[PDB]
Formats: sequence, structure tokens, C-alpha cells
Amino acid sequence: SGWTFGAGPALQIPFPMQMAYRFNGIGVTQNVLYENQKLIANQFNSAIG
Amino acid sequence: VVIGIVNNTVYDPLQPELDSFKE
Amino acid sequence: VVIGIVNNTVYDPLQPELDSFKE
Ligand SMILES: *[C@@H]1O[C@H](CO)[C@@H](O[C@@H]2O[C@H](CO)[C@@H](O)[C@H](O)[C@H]2NC(C)=O)[C@H](O)[C@H]1NC(C)=O
Ligand SMILES: *[C@@H]1O[C@H](CO)[C@@H](O[C@@H]2O[C@H](CO)[C@@H](O)[C@H](O)[C@H]2NC(C)=O)[C@H](O)[C@H]1NC(C)=O
Repeated sequence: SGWTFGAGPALQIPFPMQMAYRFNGIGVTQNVLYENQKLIANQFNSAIG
Repeated sequence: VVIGIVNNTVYDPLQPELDSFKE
Repeated sequence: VVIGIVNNTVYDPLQPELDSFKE
């Protein structure tokens, strides 16, 4: 659900779409994530391990 | 390259306005 | 007035499109 469930009723949302609007919250356009979705997931999977 | 992209069309607001006056 | 401004050109995306159809 993202940040919405902390402000009201939880709303379903794709995780790759949630991350695209979290990149939008730091100063990088959403096109960065989708062009490197597989690489970023590998980075996140390796970092969390 | 984008995963999940779907097919659609975007309405250009210039070409119908640009062509109607000349034609 | 701007200090450090440099010289360049900006590609207008309308005039080549507007003139190619009419001409
Ligand atoms: C989205 O639309 C494009 C273009 O209309 C589709 O690309 C076509 O794919 C078929 C089969 O692979 C080819 O025979 C055509 O030549 C392609 N057209 C072009 C202009 O390249 C694409 O398959 C569509 N995708 C979806 C998911 O509907
Ligand atoms: C940036 O470009 C402008 C225009 O091309 C330059 O202005 C010219 O300056 C010369 C010398 O002062 C004049 O003889 C011309 O008449 C000017 N042109 C115009 C259109 O006014 C300007 O000097 C350039 N600046 C830099 C730093 O390259």
C-alpha cells in the first residue's frame, strides 16, 4: 500500500510503481527505475542479504 | 525496455489545430 | 545581466514541425 495506510484506508499499488514515486520524492524522475528495474532489484536483494 | 507498458495513443493537441487552419 | 551565461541555441520543437507540413 505504500505510505497511504498511515494516512487513511490502505490502497493497493504495485511495488515497482511505489518505488517509482519514492524515486520521485528524492529528485530523480520515475524513468530511472523502470529502465533499471532488474538491476535495482538485484541491488536490493543483494544489499538485504 | 519498460516492464508492464501497455499500448495506447496520446492525443496531440497541436496537429489537429495546426492542420485545420491551413487545410 | 546573468553572470556566467554562455552562448548556445535551443531547438524549438514547433517551427520545423509547423513549417514542414505547410511548405
Ligand atoms: C504494442 O503495439 C506494437 C505496435 O503496434 C506491437 O508491435 C508489433 O508486434 C507485432 C508482433 O510482434 C509485429 O508483427 C509488428 O510489426 C509490431 N509493430 C510495430 C510497429 O513494430 C506490439 O506487439 C504491441 N504490444 C502489445 C503488448 O500489445
Ligand atoms: C554571445 O553571442 C552574442 C550574439 O551572437 C554576442 O553579441 C555580439 O557581440 C559582438 C561584440 O560585442 C557584437 O559585434 C555583435 O553585434 C553582438 N551580437 C548581437 C546579436 O548583439 C556576444 O558577444 C556573445 N558572448 C559570448 C561570451 O560569446
